[PDB]
Amino acid sequence: VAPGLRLWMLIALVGGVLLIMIVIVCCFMRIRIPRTKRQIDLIAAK
Amino acid sequence: VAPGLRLWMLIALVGGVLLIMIVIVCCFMRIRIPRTKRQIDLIAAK
Amino acid sequence: GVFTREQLDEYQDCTFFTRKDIIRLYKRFYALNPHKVPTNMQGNRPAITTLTFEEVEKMPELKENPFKRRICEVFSEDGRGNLSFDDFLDMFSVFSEMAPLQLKLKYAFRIYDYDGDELLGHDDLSKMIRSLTRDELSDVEVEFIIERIIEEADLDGDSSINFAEFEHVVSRSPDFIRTFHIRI
Amino acid sequence: GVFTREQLDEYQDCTFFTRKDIIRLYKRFYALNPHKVPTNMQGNRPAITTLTFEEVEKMPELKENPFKRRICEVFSEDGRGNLSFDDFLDMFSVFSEMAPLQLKLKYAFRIYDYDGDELLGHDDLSKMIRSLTRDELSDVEVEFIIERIIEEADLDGDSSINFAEFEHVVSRSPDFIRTFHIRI
Amino acid sequence: TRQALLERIRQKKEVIGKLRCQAWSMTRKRRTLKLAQKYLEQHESKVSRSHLYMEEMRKRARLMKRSFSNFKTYLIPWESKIKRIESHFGSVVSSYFTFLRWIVFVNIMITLIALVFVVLPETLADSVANEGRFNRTKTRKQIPANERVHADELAVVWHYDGYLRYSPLFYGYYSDDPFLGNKIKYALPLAYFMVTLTIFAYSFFAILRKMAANARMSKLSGSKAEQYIFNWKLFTGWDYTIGNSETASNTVMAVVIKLRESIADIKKDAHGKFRLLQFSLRVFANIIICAMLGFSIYCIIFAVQKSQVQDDGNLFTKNQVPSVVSTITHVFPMIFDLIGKMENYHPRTALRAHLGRVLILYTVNYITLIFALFEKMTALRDRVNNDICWETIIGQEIVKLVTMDLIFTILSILVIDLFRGLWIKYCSSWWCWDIETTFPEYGEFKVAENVLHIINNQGMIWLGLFFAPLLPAINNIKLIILMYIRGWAVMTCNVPAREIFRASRSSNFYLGILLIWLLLCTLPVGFVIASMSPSRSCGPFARYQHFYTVVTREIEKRVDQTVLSYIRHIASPGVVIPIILFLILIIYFLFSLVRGLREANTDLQAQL
Amino acid sequence: TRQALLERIRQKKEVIGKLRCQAWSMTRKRRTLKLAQKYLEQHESKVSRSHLYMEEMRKRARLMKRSFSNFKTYLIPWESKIKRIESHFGSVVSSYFTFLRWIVFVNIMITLIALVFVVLPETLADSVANEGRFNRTKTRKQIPANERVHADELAVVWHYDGYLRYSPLFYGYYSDDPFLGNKIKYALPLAYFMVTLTIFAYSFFAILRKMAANARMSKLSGSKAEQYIFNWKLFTGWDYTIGNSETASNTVMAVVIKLRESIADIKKDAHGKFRLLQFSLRVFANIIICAMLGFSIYCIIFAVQKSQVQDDGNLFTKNQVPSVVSTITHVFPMIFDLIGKMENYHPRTALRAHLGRVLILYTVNYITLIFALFEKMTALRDRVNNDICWETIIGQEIVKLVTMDLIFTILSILVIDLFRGLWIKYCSSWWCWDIETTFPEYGEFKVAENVLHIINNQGMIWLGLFFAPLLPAINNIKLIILMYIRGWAVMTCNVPAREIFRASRSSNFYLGILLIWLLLCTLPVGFVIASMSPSRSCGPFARYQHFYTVVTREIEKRVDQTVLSYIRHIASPGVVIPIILFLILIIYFLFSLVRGLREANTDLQAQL
Ligand SMILES: CC(C)CCC[C@@H](C)[C@H]1CC[C@H]2[C@@H]3CC=C4C[C@@H](O)CC[C@]4(C)[C@H]3CC[C@]12C
Ligand SMILES: CC(C)CCC[C@@H](C)[C@H]1CC[C@H]2[C@@H]3CC=C4C[C@@H](O)CC[C@]4(C)[C@H]3CC[C@]12C
Ligand SMILES: *[C@@H]1O[C@H](CO)[C@@H](O)[C@H](O)[C@H]1NC(C)=O
Ligand SMILES: *[C@@H]1O[C@H](CO)[C@@H](O)[C@H](O)[C@H]1NC(C)=O
Ligand SMILES: CCCCCCCCCCCC
Ligand SMILES: CCCCCCCCCCCC
Ligand SMILES: [Ca+2]
Ligand SMILES: [Ca+2]
Ligand SMILES: [Ca+2]
Ligand SMILES: [Ca+2]
Ligand SMILES: [Ca+2]
Ligand SMILES: [Ca+2]
Repeated sequence: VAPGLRLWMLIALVGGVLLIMIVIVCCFMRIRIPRTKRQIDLIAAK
Repeated sequence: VAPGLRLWMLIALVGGVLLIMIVIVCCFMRIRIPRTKRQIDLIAAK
Repeated sequence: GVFTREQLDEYQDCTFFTRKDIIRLYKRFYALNPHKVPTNMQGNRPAITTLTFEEVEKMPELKENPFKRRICEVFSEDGRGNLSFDDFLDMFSVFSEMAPLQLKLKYAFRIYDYDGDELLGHDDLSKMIRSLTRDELSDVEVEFIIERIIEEADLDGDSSINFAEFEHVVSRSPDFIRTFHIRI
Repeated sequence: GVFTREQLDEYQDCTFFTRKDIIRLYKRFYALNPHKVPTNMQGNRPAITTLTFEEVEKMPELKENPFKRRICEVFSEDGRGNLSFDDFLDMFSVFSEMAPLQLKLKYAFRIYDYDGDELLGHDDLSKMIRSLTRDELSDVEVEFIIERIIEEADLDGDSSINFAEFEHVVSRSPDFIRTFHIRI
Repeated sequence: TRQALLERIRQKKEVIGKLRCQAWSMTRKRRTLKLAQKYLEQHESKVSRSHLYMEEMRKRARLMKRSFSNFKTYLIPWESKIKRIESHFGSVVSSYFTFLRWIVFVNIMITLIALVFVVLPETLADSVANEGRFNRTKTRKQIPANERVHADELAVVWHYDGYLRYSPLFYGYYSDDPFLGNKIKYALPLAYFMVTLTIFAYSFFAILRKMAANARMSKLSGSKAEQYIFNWKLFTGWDYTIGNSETASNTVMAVVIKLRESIADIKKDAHGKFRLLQFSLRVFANIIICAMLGFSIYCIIFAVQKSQVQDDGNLFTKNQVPSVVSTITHVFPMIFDLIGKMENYHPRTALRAHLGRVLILYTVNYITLIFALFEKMTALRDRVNNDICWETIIGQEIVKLVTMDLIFTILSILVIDLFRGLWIKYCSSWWCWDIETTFPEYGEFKVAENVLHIINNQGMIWLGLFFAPLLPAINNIKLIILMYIRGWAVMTCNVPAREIFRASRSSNFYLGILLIWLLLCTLPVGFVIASMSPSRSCGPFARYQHFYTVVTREIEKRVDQTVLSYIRHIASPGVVIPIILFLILIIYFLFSLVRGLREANTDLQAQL
Repeated sequence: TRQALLERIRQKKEVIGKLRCQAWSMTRKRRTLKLAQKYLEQHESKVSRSHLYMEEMRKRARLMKRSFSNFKTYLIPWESKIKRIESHFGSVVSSYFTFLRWIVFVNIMITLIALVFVVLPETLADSVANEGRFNRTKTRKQIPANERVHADELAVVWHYDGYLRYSPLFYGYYSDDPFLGNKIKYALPLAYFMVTLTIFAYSFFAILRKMAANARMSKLSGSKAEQYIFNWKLFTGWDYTIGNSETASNTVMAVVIKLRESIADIKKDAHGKFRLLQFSLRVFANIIICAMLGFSIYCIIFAVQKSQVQDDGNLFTKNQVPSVVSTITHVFPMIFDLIGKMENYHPRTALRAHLGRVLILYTVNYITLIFALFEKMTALRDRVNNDICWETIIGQEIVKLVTMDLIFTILSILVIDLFRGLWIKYCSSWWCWDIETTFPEYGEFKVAENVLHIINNQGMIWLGLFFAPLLPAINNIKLIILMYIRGWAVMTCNVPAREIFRASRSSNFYLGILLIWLLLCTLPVGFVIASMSPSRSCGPFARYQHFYTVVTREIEKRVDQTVLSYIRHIASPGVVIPIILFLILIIYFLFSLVRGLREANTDLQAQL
């Protein structure tokens, strides 16, 4: 509605629900970005 | 001379010279009033 | 009600574990082998339920320890090759953070020797070095290490370290309590 | 000018005594026997001027000491039965209040033994007890005392006290420096 | 008879107590327990009624303690998470998480202390406020209708103005009424002052108790330690917590390197070298560090000075003091690390120097910010003079600083750990240089830097809790978010360090830094309480000329004037200075005792 | 080359320095000295000019130190007297005389400090005083012609009135002129204040230096001592100083008794006994001691209060406060001793209890007298208000107290030692009971009581030297008289004690008591300087509203006002209290460290 008195609530709500979904999703999976030294050595050799 | 204004100087001077004589005399002799335990035992036995 | 009130009472007096810790340890023991661990163990059942050394060594806590076999042997009962629930409890209560420094020192000394003559000789120290290092040191390197260890940690000139000398030396290290610890 | 500048310089470097103390000690040494002590002693004369043990023991400082003979023997030179001016200076500089605790401990240990084997055995301690006490203790009493002394002041189980153990034991007594002191 | 009974009871009690701390088998322990129980049962009919009552009370106390412990272990959170972090990364990384959990517990206790006696009674009084109290507190508990329209503007809210300024979070919200109401007679200003003092007292007590438990009851024998290099690097060379294969291999390599370097150092024992280039680099680095410290001081002072407006002249520039300080707090350390590359030496002393520089920077920024804030508030109060509320303003600055610090910590975690790790993973094949095998790498957990972050935040909380009663309540949420995000970052993005060192290798190192920070933070609160005068239009102390007057006015109401005049004279400077001299003298005596004991121990070790 | 030369120089220097402390023969020492000298001569042409200059300067410093020591040993008195006392009575009796000689030296140094900068410049200015200065100082340096007739009356003189009141001995004699005169420009009030501060600073420094020399440099290894009963009672069982036959026999008997009682105690090891009569006697004695302490307080307060006159109303009653306090100080100890007979136990703890009671009595009398004197001066100043000179009055009270203390000490020495000894010698044959073989005896030297007398007198001197600049100058004569009379009394009347014990068996016991007394005496001087206001008609501080104003007025004349206002805020109570807390915290840390070191040492001793 309002550009300076209502837009920020909408943006904050969108960000909050997106962050809640991201946190819930990331609480059910076990990402491991780095690779082990064995994989690094294998890549370097090849 | 004076009873309350000069007698005390005379008494103090007499005492001072007497004390000086006593100190000088007692600085030239080696009085030892107590007696040894051997003398005490000898007196007690006799 | 896997354990009665008196069983948990005795466990709490003997060990450093509360009822929740005892239940969690029992759950882990059952998970190690559901078939060999009876669900109901009221009475003298814990003293008679045993698991093989390999099965206990399969757990993640002891999987990567170089001295896993030594720990299992030290904390086992008179039976050889078998570990009971009571021995399991004793092992994971000794390693706890609530255990005192003296108990940890005693059991660390008992672990670090192999023959079992209450003395840390040249052979035992060499075995420990080749186990911890994974044979990544030269023979001269290793021998120099045991030479230093024996010469700087001996008071009777016996070329062997007794329990008293071991405690006096390694109880002043600030990293023994931090390292000699297994969370469970 | 009994002593030259260099003689007093050497005396001050070696001992804890200033020129006034050296002069006073020389005066006392001359007073011990005017005939045997030359008035002029420039050069090597102090090393060759000697007095008998009894004459030195006649002085009031050492007259009532039970260990006067032991002190004279310990501080004497290779000559037996004779004490020189240099040995006299060494003796009365060791006993001074300016001497350090280590020197006093070394010379006290050297005094307290009799055979001269750097060890305080049962016989030496018994002799010291019968000298200090003046044979006013029963044989059982004396033996009990040496038993206590040897058992509570021995680390190698040799039944004898070496210099290191003697120093470690009696250097923590607050009355050693206070007592082991002769003013002159 | 009686003596034998006492000896038997003492022996049984000692055996039962020591049963757990004994290196015995379980069967032997159970046999000893049954034997002791049977002996006690036999000896029960040996003593009189008083001994039986004493034994019964002791047994009841022991049983109640055991039951309380059993209940307490059900309320300890983050055990599986800390266990996983320990097993994957080691027992030195998890020390930070255990420290953070203890800090969370302490902050929760402080929150309860400040919430039971201050926030809750005031809120209850507000709920039942009559016409008189409503009229008396409208000027401080109701937002004016002129400003109420602008209560939410993404800038009024972000600056804790509007509805937040008239909330129980700030000092100016509380009323001046001596009594909350009838049938209760609760003194709110006295509760405020006593709660502020009690929070600091409890913080001191908790830190000291933790230090004593960690040192006196655990490592009291560690004093006067020497040599034992190979013994300490071999007998304590394996972390039993580690349960990962890669971490185990890293530990094996680290212990091999440690032994090899120790032997290499002990072999040659030759140290001869002098290069002018290295000395020039070292002095240049130590000079640019001081230049950057001065630049940080100048930036903090400039940022505080530029925020010279109290009215809503502008807000995109007034918020530059939280964005600047936080920036330094989060950006200067890494730059320091880079400078540490120029000064190449032993990694342990390099870490110690880095910690010293970071601590000096933090303390300098703290002092500069405190001085600038106090000077600005004094100048603004003098210029404006109803009267402004400087306590609410200071609380707002502290709260904004804490919020910006949390935001910057989240941003730094996202950038350094997540995005850098993804960039390394997906861009190491075709980069100009091999980033994976070069300086960039994936990232290591900086235990000391993060612990210093925690200590700095706690110092801010301690400093600002007098002006903002609900600051610890917000800090609880901040600490929980910090714990969760740090756990996720270390688990997902970081790799185990190839060789991790310690600044002091002591349990009470970070606790000692925390105690020093607590003293540093209680200095300005004490100055404010003793010297500054409360505002006349806000807060609970608006009726007094001093903050402590609420306490003295009650002390003087129960103590005679003559004895009061007699006790006031002990506070004289000429009596206080000899007390300082006496304390210095006993400190010197204890230091001489410590030096003598150390010398005696060294001499005994050398001789034997 | 250079390293070898440095090693050779260091070895030669170490050998030459350690040559004296080596248990070598004289011939070996001389041979080593000649070898070292030859080696140094050979190595002279090995180094450059800088090393030669350094060696030359070191040699010059050593030679000058040796020459200064040689000159210094010619100015040490009372060596033959102390040697005779040591040889006749032992090395524990002569400790009092060595302590007294050191106290005399310290008092002489204090006298020189207070005489070079205060008394001498003022006297020189008075000698050359012009008409203006004479007019300005007539009211304080000239006795009025009304009172000049009564200047000597055996009561005006005995009370230090008349000519003594207008003498450099008292505070009111000194003038208010900021400068003594032309071409000198000597500030007398500043010199007065700085000399008063410097005397206390030097006293602290001297006591601490003596303590460090006695403990740190001599008995640093005595810490953490245990058992060694027979070793300590046999290897240190003979006093080498003793050179008398009777004293030697007494020492032999004492060592025999010591060994016998030690063995008897170690044999039975049985302690079972409970008599109601002994407990009743002990509690009764401990009650009458407290009753006598309260009676002493009441007597001191009554004596001070009765001296409520400032004009010459009467003088035979005004002099009752020096005659009462001294009486207690000299009569209560012996009564205490008699009470110690009722409380029969271990002689060592009996001596310790007696020392504790005497110290408590002395401190209580000190505090009561100070409080009563200050209250009386305040009341008199309020009643009388040119203005009176309370500083001169306080100085007069202190000087009269010291003089009466000396008189009472002389009387007690004459009565207890001389007359009692003569009575025993000439009246033991036909007395009712054998006094020679009973409690009366001849008399033993009380080392602790006499040392406490010395410490109490020195405390009075420290307290009263601000109001009486020439108090230490008189105390020098008092101490010399005391030394001579005590030596004569111990030589002529006393007999060696059959068995003499020590309260603490520590070198720094009496020095520690002296330091505690110095702090206790600097408390009220500090209060006077910080709080009380100078008189407007006497002294050098009559132009200021405070005693310290002469210092601050000069500090403010060289320091800007802004920085001054900034530094004054550190003196705030809210900043001072955290400093006290920090000092208490570091004291706690050092105490915990000491306890841990002691526990570790005990555990190591028990294990090995
Ligand atoms: C650790 C906890 C218990 C500390 C809480 C702070 C304490 C010291 C504070 C909070 C509430 C306060 C009380 C609140 C109300 C009253 C009634 C008033 O007529 C007298 C003071 C009195 C009795 C206060 C005394 C101090 C007090 C008890
Ligand atoms: C241990 C000794 C040296 C301490 C003696 C006290 C010292 C601190 C006192 C005594 C004499 C004093 C000086 C006397 C005269 C002057 C001249 C005046 O225009 C400025 C102060 C000055 C320079 C004084 C400074 C302080 C002073 C030096
Ligand atoms: C509250 O204050 C207002 C001020 O105008 C007054 O009119 C009203 O009567 C007051 N009501 C009360 C006393 O609660
Ligand atoms: C001293 O003071 C007197 C006071 O009457 C005065 O008459 C005289 O002139 C003064 N002389 C000086 C200034 O020395
Ligand atoms: C990983 C364990 C999660 C369960 C514990 C959650 C507790 C969160 C709040 C803790 C502080 C009150
Ligand atoms: C017995 C020795 C007498 C010689 C020394 C006398 C010195 C008296 C004055 C000492 C203080 C200045
Ligand atoms: Ca073995
Ligand atoms: Ca061994
Ligand atoms: Ca022998
Ligand atoms: Ca031996
Ligand atoms: Ca943070
Ligand atoms: Ca006296």
